Amino acid sequence: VDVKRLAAEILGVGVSRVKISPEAVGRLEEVVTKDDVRALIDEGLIWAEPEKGNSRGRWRELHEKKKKGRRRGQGSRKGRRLDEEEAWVNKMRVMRRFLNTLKRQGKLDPATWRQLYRMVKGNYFRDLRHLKTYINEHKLTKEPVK
Amino acid sequence: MKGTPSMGKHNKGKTHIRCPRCGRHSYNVTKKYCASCGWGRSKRWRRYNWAK
Amino acid sequence: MIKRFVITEKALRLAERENKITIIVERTATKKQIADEVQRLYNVKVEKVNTLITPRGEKKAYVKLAEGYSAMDLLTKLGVL
Amino acid sequence: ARNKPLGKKLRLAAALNSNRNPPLWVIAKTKRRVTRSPARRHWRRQKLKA
Amino acid sequence: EKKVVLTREYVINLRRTREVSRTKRAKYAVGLIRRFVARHLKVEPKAVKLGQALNEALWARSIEKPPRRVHVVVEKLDDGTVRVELKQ
RNA sequence: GGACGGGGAACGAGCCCCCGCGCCCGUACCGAGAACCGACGCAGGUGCUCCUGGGUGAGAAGCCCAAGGCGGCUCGGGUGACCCCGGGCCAGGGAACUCGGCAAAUUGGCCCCGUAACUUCGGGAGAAGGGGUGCCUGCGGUCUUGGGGUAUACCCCCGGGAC
RNA sequence: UAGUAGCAGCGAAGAGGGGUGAGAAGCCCCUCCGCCGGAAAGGACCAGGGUUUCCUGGCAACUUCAAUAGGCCAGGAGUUAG
RNA sequence: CCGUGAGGGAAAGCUGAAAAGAACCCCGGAAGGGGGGUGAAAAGAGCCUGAAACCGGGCGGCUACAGUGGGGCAGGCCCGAA
RNA sequence: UAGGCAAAGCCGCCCGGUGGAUGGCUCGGCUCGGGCGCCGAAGAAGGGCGUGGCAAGCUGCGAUAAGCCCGGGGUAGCCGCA
Ligand SMILES: [Mg+2]
Ligand SMILES: [Mg+2]
Ligand SMILES: [Mg+2]
Ligand SMILES: [Mg+2]
Ligand SMILES: [Mg+2]
Ligand SMILES: [Mg+2]
Ligand SMILES: [Mg+2]
Ligand SMILES: [Mg+2]
Ligand SMILES: [Mg+2]
Ligand SMILES: [Mg+2]
Ligand SMILES: [Mg+2]
Ligand SMILES: [Mg+2]
Ligand SMILES: [Mg+2]
Ligand SMILES: [Mg+2]
Ligand SMILES: [Mg+2]
Ligand SMILES: [Mg+2]
Ligand SMILES: [Mg+2]
Ligand SMILES: [Mg+2]
Ligand SMILES: [Mg+2]
Ligand SMILES: [Mg+2]
Ligand SMILES: [Mg+2]
Ligand SMILES: [Mg+2]
Ligand SMILES: [Mg+2]
Ligand SMILES: [Mg+2]
Ligand SMILES: [Mg+2]
Ligand SMILES: [Mg+2]
Ligand SMILES: [Mg+2]
Ligand SMILES: [Mg+2]
Ligand SMILES: [Zn+2]
Repeated sequence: VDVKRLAAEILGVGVSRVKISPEAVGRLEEVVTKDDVRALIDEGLIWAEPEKGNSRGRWRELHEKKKKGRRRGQGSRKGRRLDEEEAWVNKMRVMRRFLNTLKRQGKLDPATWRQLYRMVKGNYFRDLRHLKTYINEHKLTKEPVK
Repeated sequence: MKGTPSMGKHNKGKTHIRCPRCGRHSYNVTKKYCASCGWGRSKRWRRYNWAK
Repeated sequence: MIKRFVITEKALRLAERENKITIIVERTATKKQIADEVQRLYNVKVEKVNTLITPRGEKKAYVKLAEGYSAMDLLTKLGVL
Repeated sequence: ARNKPLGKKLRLAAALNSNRNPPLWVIAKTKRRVTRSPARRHWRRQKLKA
Repeated sequence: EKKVVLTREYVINLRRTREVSRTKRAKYAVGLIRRFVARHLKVEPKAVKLGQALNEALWARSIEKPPRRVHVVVEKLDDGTVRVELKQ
């Protein structure tokens, strides 16, 4: 009978990881049942070596460096990384929620809100800082927007 | 492709099964009669004078 | 209807551990017929009947008896043990 | 096949039952004249047309 | 319980491994060590037993790149068999 | 399943508790570079039919490594001639080879600049052509995701993520 | 012919020690080395095959070499459903 | 047994009167070998007789300066019991 | 000069291994002559499956399964091929 098959089934690991001590080579031939394999496992002549997990210290170090901004230059890019459509969705949602909050709180007349909304949809503003700077410079609100 | 490569497609299909009346591997499952004894299409046994 | 008893290692373990008898019966016998036959012939109460058809073409039945009758005791009584 | 019909299963059971060489006592009884059986076969070599 | 009857230190040169096919260099090195020990201890190549550290040293860089030389200790036992160990 | 109608009894549930019955057939294993077909323990075909972790990466690509499995595409050793099959390099010349640039070689990703004749006005187009590309130390920006601040957007602080 | 061809090519492969055994490079165990890892390779499973499954024992024949190994041979067993 | 199927389809007889089927001893891992037995005869279960092709050994002739097979004549070596 | 004297190889005989001819044998075939001549819903022929203590095939039989009952013949052996 194959001892390693029963041992792997008992221990719930791979047969590749089941290890049989050479001191039980005599007792292997007398192994008949899974109870016998359990007895050998209890004695400690049969055990499961630990599985290998890929170490992540190198990855964590490289991830810290990438967060700081290394190893992402022109010579390290092979395909598209920035999503234009997702960027447009986020840009519209940021500007629209800001303008709608201003109109809801009453700082902007609905007509001025309409003009700003159409300019945002028409891509007049690069970013929220540009939108705020335009609002402050053209004085579309009674108090300045931070 | 008509030889050995096409021979590999004869591994899962079937034209005939065992006939209940004559016991040969000659019952056509799609035509629903036996190609040997004619069961399912003729109540009389199929046997021709040109066959020894 | 009963052809014989199965006295293999699996059948003996099932008899000692689960109160089950293993019999070889006619291939056309149903679970109802097997249960009634067991009850009539041996005067025990049948809890349930599991049936299968072996690869050699025979019907084998695992008859689990009620909780007042011993499968091992019945086997010893018939002397097929 | 995993899913079988009973008639095909019974024919396979008949082939399984018949597939066996003659017993040694039969060989001794016939004085080494009956050694083989026509129903002896190997599953990989000779195929039943079940 | 096996007693040592002789002990020597040897430096076995394995430069011949670079003259054979790259797909068998470590196994060829094992054969070279066995032949060297048999020649220098006057025994048959099957009476020589390689040690585990020596085997791992020979196989440390996989089948293609065995080390160029090994410093070993050879011991002749009272039954006539010989043991070879990597010196350490 | 519901609704809309007709008929009947004095009982009575789609709610709660409790009782009883559920027959027959399949069920092992392979599921394929050895369990199927191909005369074979066959580099083919059927079935890669459906599913699959980490790094790099545009990627279900390749390369390396998990989980898991394998060393059984079922000969081993020595030698290091020629010759053959497959692969690497080769000064100066650069198609003079040859039916013929066959074969091989060149180019190659991404970003920026730039892009002709012609055209069915859509295209041609990655036309062509040029430049950049590693690692390290810092400074920023655009968002995202939670929590805390008067605080639902903005603003400040804190933790994570992307570019 | 001839103890000759083939047992290469299709991107993996073996080594050390021990045990068993008449007999071991090859079977069993440990250690080292390697290959796959969206797969000629890990999980599931259809048709088809039909006992090849599991256990025990074995090597007259089979496996492109060997064998104490085996999908092989002999004996025994195994498939449970509202 | 072959073909999906209609269909197609082999090879393969003989111990001895009687198992009297080979006791027993030595060797071999085993198939088995030697010795020793049974039988009128091994006719030994691979079983009446047992041809030739083929292969092994013994014997006779030749055999490395001489081009092959068949016939006639002369000779050398060998057999020449019936 | 030739013999002692021989490589590989060639021819002939003998013995052995292989092979299964030959001869002998025959419960088989073939031809011819004579007879006899329908079975099935009272479920036939044919097929599948099963059936023996050890039983794989053939033969027989059919869950009463190499088989059960009755009568006649046949007497002492019998449990088919085996
Ligand atoms: Mg890099
Ligand atoms: Mg767009
Ligand atoms: Mg065609
Ligand atoms: Mg069809
Ligand atoms: Mg069932
Ligand atoms: Mg096949
Ligand atoms: Mg299963
Ligand atoms: Mg193969
Ligand atoms: Mg990949
Ligand atoms: Mg693993
Ligand atoms: Mg190998
Ligand atoms: Mg070789
Ligand atoms: Mg050059
Ligand atoms: Mg020219
Ligand atoms: Mg020229
Ligand atoms: Mg070209
Ligand atoms: Mg050779
Ligand atoms: Mg060769
Ligand atoms: Mg690789
Ligand atoms: Mg790898
Ligand atoms: Mg797979
Ligand atoms: Mg197996
Ligand atoms: Mg086994
Ligand atoms: Mg078998
Ligand atoms: Mg003879
Ligand atoms: Mg005379
Ligand atoms: Mg000679
Ligand atoms: Mg009939
Ligand atoms: Zn038919």
